Amino acid sequence: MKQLTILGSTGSIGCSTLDVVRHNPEHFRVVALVAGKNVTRMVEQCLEFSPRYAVMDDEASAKLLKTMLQQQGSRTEVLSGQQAACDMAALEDVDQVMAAIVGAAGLLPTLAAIRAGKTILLANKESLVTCGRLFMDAVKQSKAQLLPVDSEHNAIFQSLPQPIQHNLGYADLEQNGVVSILLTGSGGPFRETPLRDLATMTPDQACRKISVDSATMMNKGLEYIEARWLFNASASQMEVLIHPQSVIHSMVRYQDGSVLAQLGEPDMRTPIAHTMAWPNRVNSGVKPLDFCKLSALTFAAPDYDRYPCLKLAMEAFEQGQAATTALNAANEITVAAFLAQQIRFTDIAALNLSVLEKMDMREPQCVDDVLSVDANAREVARKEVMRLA
Amino acid sequence: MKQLTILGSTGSIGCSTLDVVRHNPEHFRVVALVAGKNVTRMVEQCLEFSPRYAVMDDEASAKLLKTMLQQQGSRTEVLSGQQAACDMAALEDVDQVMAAIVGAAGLLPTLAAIRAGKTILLANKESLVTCGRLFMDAVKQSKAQLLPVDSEHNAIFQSLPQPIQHNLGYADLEQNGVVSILLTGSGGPFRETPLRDLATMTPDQACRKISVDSATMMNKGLEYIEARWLFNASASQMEVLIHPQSVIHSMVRYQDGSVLAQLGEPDMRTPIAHTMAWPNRVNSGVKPLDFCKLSALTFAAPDYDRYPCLKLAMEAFEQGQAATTALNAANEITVAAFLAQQIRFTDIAALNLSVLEKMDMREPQCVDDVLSVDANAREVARKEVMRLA
Repeated sequence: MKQLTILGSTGSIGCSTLDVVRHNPEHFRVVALVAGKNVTRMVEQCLEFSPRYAVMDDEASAKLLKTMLQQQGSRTEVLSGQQAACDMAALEDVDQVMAAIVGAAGLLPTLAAIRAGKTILLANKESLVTCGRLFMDAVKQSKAQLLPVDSEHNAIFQSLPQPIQHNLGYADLEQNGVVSILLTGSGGPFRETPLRDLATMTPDQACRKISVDSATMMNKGLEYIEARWLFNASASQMEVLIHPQSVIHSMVRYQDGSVLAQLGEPDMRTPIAHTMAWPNRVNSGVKPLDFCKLSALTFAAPDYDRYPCLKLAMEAFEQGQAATTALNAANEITVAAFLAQQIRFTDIAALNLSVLEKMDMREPQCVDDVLSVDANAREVARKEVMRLA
Repeated sequence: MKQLTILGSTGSIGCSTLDVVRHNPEHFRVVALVAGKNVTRMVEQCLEFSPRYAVMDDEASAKLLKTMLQQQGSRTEVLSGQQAACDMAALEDVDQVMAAIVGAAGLLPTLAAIRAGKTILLANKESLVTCGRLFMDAVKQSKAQLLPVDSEHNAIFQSLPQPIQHNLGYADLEQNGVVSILLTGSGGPFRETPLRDLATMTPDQACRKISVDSATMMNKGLEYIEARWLFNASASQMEVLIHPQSVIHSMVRYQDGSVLAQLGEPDMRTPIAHTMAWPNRVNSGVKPLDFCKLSALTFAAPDYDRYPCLKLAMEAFEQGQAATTALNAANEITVAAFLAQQIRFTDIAALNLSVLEKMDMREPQCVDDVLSVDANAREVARKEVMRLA
């Protein structure tokens, strides 16, 4: 009977998890829930699963919720603030912790779950891009079990050998017959748009923020950074590959030539159920992949001239977490600029490049250091945007 | 240091195995070689790996070998006959046994390696088609580790979860989150030939025997029977899927929706190196899969009207090992008739059907019972071919 704490229970990943806990009440139980300001959906969840605790971003949302729960007669104790969350991630009787809260708001709570040696269902890939060294070091000491929920990373994990799975982040690929890890990506919507046509591409053509990252492939570059930390992989053990149909979520290449891959519907309940029942399986309610109703599957090598963000990310890794933390921040600024129609589509990569170019510093050593680089990065970015508008 | 006995060392798999032992002399050592009448290649292998023993089918070949080894001054002791083969398979200090001797000649040698609790690299699929029950029962008792080498079964094995890999044949798919096994096949050369045209197809159009089994898909049907035994799979946990390019060797479907598959080049050294190194890996010298130099990957369900042999094999499974053993025997006769231009391509499935229909009996209970049905089946078959020629 696995008892958990969900960090970010109101967003989509948070609800999908609850979907799995719903149809598998014999395997899971929710002890605590942590959300931001959506008191509404929280009450709903506090009434269904009735955990022991519930945490909100502030006292306002907490007082409001507390009251609504009073009316329904929910025994659920309500708390608020960042510390509360971390205390929920570290709860003594909690087995697994779904880290679904993204952004800086998720760092401490996730790190706390790690330092307590809990099984971590990592649904906030972001963190490894900024706190890669810290988190991975903290895993080593506490021996916490990281379990990537992200679709591509969930697939790489399902394709790795057992001894590497039970010692994620601090295991030798090489020594276990792993030659390299194959990170796959659709290639974005401008995959075939002739080069001298990217500058004219508009937001409507790229169709929220991820779409853009998919278009520039900054998204794959970030997953590139996350992978190297998560699986302790060198640049020579990584492969980025374009796969448009996206049936194959990602693959792993072995010494004897075998390649292992994970396929399935795009539904997030599959990779979410996988990590929750590991090393076993449960029903996620996801539709069985129909191999007869699929687009032919194809592959192609990414072109750096078409995807400058991939190169930048790969270079930023060799430059340190200061560079990755800054590459991430700046990107959120330029992308946003692109959507508000303040820069050309092609300026995303150019401005993300400048920020880094014009940014000296030193490797962080803790969350606060990371937040500091993030702050400067955005600044230098906002300033760069203006320099073009 | 793994020491092995290779059964059928002169054929293709035999040489491929030796290729893997050759470039991994720190992991593998050959203790005994067993071949048929190819003295020539046997001598060459005995001089390279210099095993302790060497067995040949008869004394004539053994005498000639004993002599040629003398000249080169080979310490290799030469033996003859089937019993010797079995003694080599059960050799006390032998860790793995490559069962690569196909046909009836391989049953006892393999069975002997099994009764001794050896790790068995099963390279002759016929076994499970005729002696499925016996072999799998023997595995339970002696706790022998079966490790399928056949490309497709090897693919399924790498895609299964660890607790099932270490208890093959006697593990519950269901209890381990496995929904079903996806057996893949090219679909043959007549995959797209209109139905009313299969009767006119010739041996040249089908391009040895496997080509034909591939064309009629009897080959997948046999692999279907082998899978059910090897993985303790029911009819509802099986899926036959056509995949023309054959990059995906075979897959496995899980409860949470995930599908794991193995992909690679058609080179047998990959699956052979896999089994030999399991649960670890080694280099096999096989070229790394180049995802950028592949044909689009497609899938389609098999149509029983185009591939009658598939249905027959599935039906023959529910009828018993007498029927699978008979189906296998009859098929070798008819296919041979087809090549010799005695029957239409379309008479393969027709005569294979007739035989089983005109054949009553009872489930075997030992290698001798199986050999008996195999003998009758052939006969009832040779007689059917004649009825048409």
